[PDB]
Amino acid sequence: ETLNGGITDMLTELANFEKNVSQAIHKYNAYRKAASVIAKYPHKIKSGAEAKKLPGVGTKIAEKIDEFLATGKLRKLEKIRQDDTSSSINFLTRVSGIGPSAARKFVDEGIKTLEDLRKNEDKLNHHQRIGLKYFGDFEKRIPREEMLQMQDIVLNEVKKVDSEYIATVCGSFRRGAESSGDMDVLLTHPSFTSESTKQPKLLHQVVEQLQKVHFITDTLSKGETKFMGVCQLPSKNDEKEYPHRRIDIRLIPKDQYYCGVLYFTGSDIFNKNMRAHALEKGFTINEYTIRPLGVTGVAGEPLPVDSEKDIFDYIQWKYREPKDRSE
DNA sequence: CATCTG
DNA sequence: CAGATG
Ligand code: NA
Ligand code: NA
Repeated sequence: ETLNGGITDMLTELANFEKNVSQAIHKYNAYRKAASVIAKYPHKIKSGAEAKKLPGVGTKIAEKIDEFLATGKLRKLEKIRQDDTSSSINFLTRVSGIGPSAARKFVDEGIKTLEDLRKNEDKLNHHQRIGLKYFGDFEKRIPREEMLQMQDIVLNEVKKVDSEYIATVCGSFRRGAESSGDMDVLLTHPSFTSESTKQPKLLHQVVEQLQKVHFITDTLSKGETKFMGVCQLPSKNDEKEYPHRRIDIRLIPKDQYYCGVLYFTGSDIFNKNMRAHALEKGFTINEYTIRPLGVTGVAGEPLPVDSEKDIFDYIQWKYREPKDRSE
């Protein structure tokens, strides 16, 4: 956690680059398990040789550590921090819709900067477009004050449309979190479930409404269960307009809310732990449900859940406020 | 994983 | 459809 740091770090650089610049998924995947192992490692790796001893750890990686440990640096790494192309591939990705695949292409096309991206605005797709449009807004953290505001809205309107809607703004926002990155909204309705043969309108109605009243600016993606968009806080009385925000809205049958619900909130860790425990108690939990684990190895069949309480209950555990879900 | 693009 | 993005 602090003894094998730098090492685990450089590796992560290394691991990144492979994937991003190169394509060396193998090589990438490689550093990863490494940094992952040197990670758990109880001691203070003092040499390559020492490391090598470890799994995932091989000769090439070994070699690397030695240099790093030897000298406060890595040539390979220093090389890469200079390489503009590499640079540029990292840069471009910053944009929504722009993945690395896309990254290269544009680079190779000699587009590398923001200006570059504007000039060839044609070359970008829809999402890619919004992305560039809202580069700044996007990189901006969402503070609670706005957070709670938005929440009020979304919550309100959904109400208007149907009384059976069940909105839930999960995320760190749900954990207390002083600032968020985006607005993750869980959604369900009773007339929606496991068997209940589709009903896309469910999702679609509310969407319309938000754009109706203007909460929502653009569309990233709009499927039959997951919308991906942009929103905004009605600039009160002109002088201070709001950043645009990333907003996701997902439909879910009512027969599996609370888990998604649970899950979506987190944190990752809280999950694992509770996931870990659940295992103990003789059950399983993943995003959609919690099943009774038979002894035959594994086994299942759905458990009925009317709330988060209901989950924890099963696992015979202390109902923890979303605030204390931290770990 | 769910959606999009081409 | 394979394939990219989130
Ligand atoms: Na990106
Ligand atoms: Na293939």
